[PDB]
Amino acid sequence: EKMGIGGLDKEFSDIFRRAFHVKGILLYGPPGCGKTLLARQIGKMLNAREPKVVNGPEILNKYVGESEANIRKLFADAEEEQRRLGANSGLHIIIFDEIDAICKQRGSMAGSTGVHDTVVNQLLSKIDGVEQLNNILVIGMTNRPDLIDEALLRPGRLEVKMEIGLPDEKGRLQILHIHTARMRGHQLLSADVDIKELAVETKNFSGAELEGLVRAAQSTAMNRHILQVTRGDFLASLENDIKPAFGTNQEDYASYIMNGIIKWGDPVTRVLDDGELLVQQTKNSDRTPLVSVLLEGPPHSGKTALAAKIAEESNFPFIKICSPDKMIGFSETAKCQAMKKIFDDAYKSQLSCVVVDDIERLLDYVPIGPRFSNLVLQALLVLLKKAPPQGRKLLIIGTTSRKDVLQEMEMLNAFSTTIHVPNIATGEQLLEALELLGNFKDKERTTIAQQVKGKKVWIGIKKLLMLIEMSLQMDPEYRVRKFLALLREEGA
Amino acid sequence: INPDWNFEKMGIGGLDKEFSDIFRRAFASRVFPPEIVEQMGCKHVKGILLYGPPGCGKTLLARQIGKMLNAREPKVVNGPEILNKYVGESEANIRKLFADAEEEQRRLGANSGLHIIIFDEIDAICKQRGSMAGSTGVHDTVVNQLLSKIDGVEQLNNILVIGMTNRPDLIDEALLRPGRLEVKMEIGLPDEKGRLQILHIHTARMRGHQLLSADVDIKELAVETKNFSGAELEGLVRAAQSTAMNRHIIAEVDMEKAESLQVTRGDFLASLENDIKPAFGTNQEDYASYIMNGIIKWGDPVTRVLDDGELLVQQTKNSDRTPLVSVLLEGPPHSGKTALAAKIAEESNFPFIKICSPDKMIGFSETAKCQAMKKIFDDAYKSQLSCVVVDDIERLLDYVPIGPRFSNLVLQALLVLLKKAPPQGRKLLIIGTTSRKDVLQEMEMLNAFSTTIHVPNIATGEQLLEALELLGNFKDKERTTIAQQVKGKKVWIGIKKLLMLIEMSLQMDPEYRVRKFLALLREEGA
Amino acid sequence: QEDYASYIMNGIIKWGDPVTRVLDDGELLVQQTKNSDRTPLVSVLLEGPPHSGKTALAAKIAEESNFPFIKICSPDKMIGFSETAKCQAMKKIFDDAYKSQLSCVVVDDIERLLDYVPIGPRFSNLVLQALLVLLKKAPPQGRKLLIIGTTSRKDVLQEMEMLNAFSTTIHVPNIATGEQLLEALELLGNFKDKERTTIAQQVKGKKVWIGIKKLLMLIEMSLQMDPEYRVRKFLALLREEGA
Amino acid sequence: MAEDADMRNELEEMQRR
Ligand SMILES: Nc1ncnc2c1ncn2[C@@H]1O[C@H](COP(=O)(O)OP(=O)(O)OP(=O)(O)O)[C@@H](O)[C@H]1O
Ligand SMILES: Nc1ncnc2c1ncn2[C@@H]1O[C@H](COP(=O)(O)OP(=O)(O)OP(=O)(O)O)[C@@H](O)[C@H]1O
Ligand SMILES: Nc1ncnc2c1ncn2[C@@H]1O[C@H](COP(=O)(O)OP(=O)(O)OP(=O)(O)O)[C@@H](O)[C@H]1O
Ligand SMILES: Nc1ncnc2c1ncn2[C@@H]1O[C@H](COP(=O)(O)OP(=O)(O)OP(=O)(O)O)[C@@H](O)[C@H]1O
Ligand SMILES: Nc1ncnc2c1ncn2[C@@H]1O[C@H](COP(=O)(O)OP(=O)(O)O)[C@@H](O)[C@H]1O
Repeated sequence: EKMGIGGLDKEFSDIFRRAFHVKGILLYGPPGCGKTLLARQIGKMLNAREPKVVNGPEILNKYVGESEANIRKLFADAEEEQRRLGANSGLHIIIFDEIDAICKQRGSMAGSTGVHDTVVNQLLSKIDGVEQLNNILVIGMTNRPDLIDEALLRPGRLEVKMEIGLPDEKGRLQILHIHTARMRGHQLLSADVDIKELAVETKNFSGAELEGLVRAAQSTAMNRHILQVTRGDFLASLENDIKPAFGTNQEDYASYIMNGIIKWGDPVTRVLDDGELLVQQTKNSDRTPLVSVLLEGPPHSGKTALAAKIAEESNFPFIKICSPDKMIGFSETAKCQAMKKIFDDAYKSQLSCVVVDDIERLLDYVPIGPRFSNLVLQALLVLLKKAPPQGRKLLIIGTTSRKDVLQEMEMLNAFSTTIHVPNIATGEQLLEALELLGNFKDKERTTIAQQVKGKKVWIGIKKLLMLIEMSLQMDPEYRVRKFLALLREEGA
Repeated sequence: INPDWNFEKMGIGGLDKEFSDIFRRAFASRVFPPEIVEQMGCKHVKGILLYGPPGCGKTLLARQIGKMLNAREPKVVNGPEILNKYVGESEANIRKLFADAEEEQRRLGANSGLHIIIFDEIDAICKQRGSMAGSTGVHDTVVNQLLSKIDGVEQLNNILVIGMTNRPDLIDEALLRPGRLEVKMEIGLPDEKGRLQILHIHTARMRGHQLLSADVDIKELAVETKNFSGAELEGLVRAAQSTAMNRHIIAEVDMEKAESLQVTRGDFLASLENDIKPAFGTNQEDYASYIMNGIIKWGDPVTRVLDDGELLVQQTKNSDRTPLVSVLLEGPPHSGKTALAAKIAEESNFPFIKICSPDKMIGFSETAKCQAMKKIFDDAYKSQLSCVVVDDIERLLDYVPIGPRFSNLVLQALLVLLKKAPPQGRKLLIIGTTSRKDVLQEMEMLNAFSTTIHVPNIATGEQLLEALELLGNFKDKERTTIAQQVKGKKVWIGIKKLLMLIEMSLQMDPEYRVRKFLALLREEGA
Repeated sequence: QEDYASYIMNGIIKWGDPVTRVLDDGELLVQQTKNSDRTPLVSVLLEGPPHSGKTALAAKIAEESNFPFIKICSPDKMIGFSETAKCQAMKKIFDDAYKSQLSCVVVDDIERLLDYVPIGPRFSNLVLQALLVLLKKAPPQGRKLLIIGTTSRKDVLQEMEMLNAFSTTIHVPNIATGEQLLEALELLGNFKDKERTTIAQQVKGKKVWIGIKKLLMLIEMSLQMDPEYRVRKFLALLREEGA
Repeated sequence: MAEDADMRNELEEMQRR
């Protein structure tokens, strides 16, 4: 039985399994995931035992000896119940929270603080001293294991350590089912509610954080400004999720992809089908553990959008995009640090696709007095070639506006199955793309059509898309003349 | 049960929707038929916090909500006073802080006192669990006791804490989440509307009085006062009443005489004069240092260039397919590029405008010269809309003709920040100056800049003579002496050099001014 | 003494004469070390074009010797390290190697280790001279340690006066002839004789120069939807390198 | 160096019976 938790069967069974008399149960991970509800449920589900509310650093007293006096008084089991009732089996449990303030490595840490301020020795020694008091059980909840795990663990007393806290991308349904149970039984909840529809935006939005929005969805309905009752609508949920609460989200992408992908010709379809073929090559093949491609285009044709499209088209567990947009100013060494960080994240994931955009300005290339970041170059180049450990697989797709430099520096050989993105081929493509966008209409289209075939045109769409705007702003009479003037200015 | 029944939205103006959020987060679950609240099965919220920058009246919310709610007066915490030398006492003061509350929870639990605490300046008491902030002794870690009392095993549904900071990110990850600190929201530098409303609140009592605030025109004052907010905004009038009455108080002797005159009005022009004394957080007042004599309209080129400026302004203001737009205005040296890039901002009338220039930083290494720029553009992103100026690219990225020398990290950061648009919904304008464009062509930045302007310099006498009728300092006799010689010369020179040479040439002699003017003008040109 | 499948994941093939030609002399030189009284150490190159598979060949040489102690010095574990710690690690590896009774150590992608770029030759001379001393640093004791260099291009090493310090060298030519190409493909067993006949007519007549690590990749890239018509794709891919 | 390591200590004995 699992009620009130609703998060996971996995840990609720795994903590009990290969545990149940054990002593030293310890619980860690990121904050939340009902580490308190664990106690609040299991203490009751077990044989009617004292919860023993304890407030962590409360043991600390200014007087000498009273600190240890509290914790020796606290147990009250080794004293009597070890023998009494003919039991030789206790049920008493002690629960402590935020143990980090209570415990440190050997007492000298965070200031070499004094002997009576830092005595872990009492509890280090109780269990591994005179005897193993095995009639009771301790629960330690630490939300910051790094501080105490390294120096407070001895196996047999504290070999138990279990990371907790996955989002449970289907179990969060079961979680919120509890806190919505009463709103469902009572005729409050809406008919248009798709519970999976509202929860599938909660990929990293943790079940612990996933009750504030429910309080807010109740409350926005309650909201009366400066009668009707029971109007618990669904409208509140999406606004609550987008604005009041976001937490540990750590997800930022799909702003390099902007205005969508428009098939202004066969070349776009070609390159996208090639990327599709290549991701299938990754997925369905051994002896190809990592694939590495670079797509060259001239500037302002758009290549980061293409790379992000290839990413988003294909379902993956791990995708990440490396740009200087985030790490401007981070010097030659911090840049490679970040890069090897995300590639180690990939090497942990089982199947992944990483993108690098604009290496030409990542590795700090300048044409005059040519110079660049030798170290990040030489790290990136070996990362292109470094296979993951085994059986998992990687993609690395790259953009740049200049491949002559890369051929000169031998990066091109290391890349595999490079490709070429074109500019706008001709005015036919140009004007059908204009009509595809819908920023112009058929009359001015026909007007443009006069001067198309006489002059060939080599232009990037990003520049075109910026360029149209000032003319659109300009009055409808001087719009098209200014547009064509700029088009004959650039790309002749 | 309910608040004191006298609130009626007293105390605040400018923050209306955030206080509405406070209603519908905090007070809703309280103010409702409680039988139907049992039908809900939702626990009440605790843990408001306010992370606004200095000013903007966060404290006044923290006071007025307590004025509203009917309960035992909130136990203020005037910053850290819980800390004490004897360890355990710092940790244990909080139980005393919560004791009466949990007493009312346990005894007489159903309908409760609803006690509140203010807990100001969390930035002192809470930290990153002792790992950060140097070696903070375990006395510092009272956060653990606080956590365990607010959401630990024993739970409370009868009390709410408030928080108040100037630096929220310094707080640990733990508290800010729901159950401990449910609602987080800045208190922002208010818009013109809210600034009008707040100024109206302070002036209202005097306006109500018959003899005060004559011709004050608070709406004019609002549109004048751009970034003043909160404490600065009300300190303005806290100085203006004083300026109004210094007239009366001094008559410099032992006794101070103002007794006959109590007709004081607090006139407008005192407040206008007063605006000079306070300085706002953003050092945008000193436009003059960039534009010391303004722009004199000579010929069509300046008109055309400023027309392009307003065109570009309204372009970014209107469109969403270019949330960013980037242009330098090229010119030869001494042609007023910086000034003519400031005037477009003055025409644009955007809320957030800033000029990044080496004038601000004189001796900063390339790295700090980059991070300052990063701060500036981050603030511009943080605003809805903005205009950034980069004056003397040639100087920001250092540039010397002898050899190819410059700082490349400056350039990379700048170029990246050009291509990097702000987030969804935000918009931006970035504009730059330089006396040199072939360099920028060589290093491939003129590509990234979306378009260009070539600002001219004075080319011929039919421009120069009108420019010289402007700017005074001359008359028709000197003008006639000039016009024949200048017309043949067809001089090419820049305005800043002009405005300097004129002053030095004129200093020498009432008669011999032209004999020096033209004599030195022979050098530049031809 | 790792398993070293990460450096050889697919396998080692003798596609023709040159593989036995090289590793014969490799094991020969190993036995020469094992019976060297004069010279405690030796140093070889496995030079060749970059996709020859020389790394895997070095690993095979090592594991055929079956020395007690063998280790790698590679950027894949030395990534992002400044030159002084790169030197520190590649030095302490040899400091750990000298104490064992006898050993081979291998250094792979010397150039990527050395941070070499050709636009305007630049690199860390620090690690270079750290390596030129370690080539010739005889251990104090009689114990013998050999060195296996895995360069990609030779002209630059002899331009920095490095081969004269190295004891000897190997040229590892890649696939040269269409029949040897075809035999390696037959060994790898991707295409049947049905397709191999077409391959035989198309590329057998004219010799082609191709690296094998590029080959086994591009066959996988053309593998998709192979039954109907991927041989033409393979052919057009091969045509641009070898002609 | 890591200068300015100035640190402070607290009473925890409070000797009393
Ligand atoms: N399929 C597509 N076809 C044409 N244009 C596209 C497509 N997808 C996106 N775009 C356009 O590409 C632009 C951005 O391209 P991207 O940012 O990848 O290159 P870029 O950074 O502008 O190039 P550079 O780095 O040379 O400046 C967007 O403004 C968008 O309108
Ligand atoms: N409606 C209002 N909006 C904004 N500010 C106001 C309003 N009414 C009064 N004030 C002014 O706001 C000030 C409150 O200061 P505030 O708490 O905002 O500064 P603070 O820097 O946040 O202080 P601290 O950070 O130390 O708590 C008062 O001194 C008062 O003059
Ligand atoms: N359009 C204009 N017409 C007339 N005068 C101008 C104009 N713009 C600026 N000025 C004058 O020029 C002065 C400022 O010169 P400014 O600082 O722009 O030179 P600068 O751009 O730094 O020169 P350089 O780029 O060669 O270093 C102001 O005092 C102003 O009066
Ligand atoms: N005869 C062979 N001997 C060794 N390896 C071979 C042979 N034929 C094919 N290979 C394959 O070649 C791959 C090794 O390539 P290697 O690491 O030598 O390239 P590389 O020299 O690192 O390229 P670069 O020098 O450009 O980094 C192995 O995966 C291996 O299966
Ligand atoms: N299924 C659940 N998962 C996570 N948190 C939940 C769940 N159900 C309820 N909670 C909330 O979690 C809080 C307790 O979380 P806790 O484990 O103390 O977090 P932390 O470890 O960060 O202190 C309660 O206040 C409760 O509202």
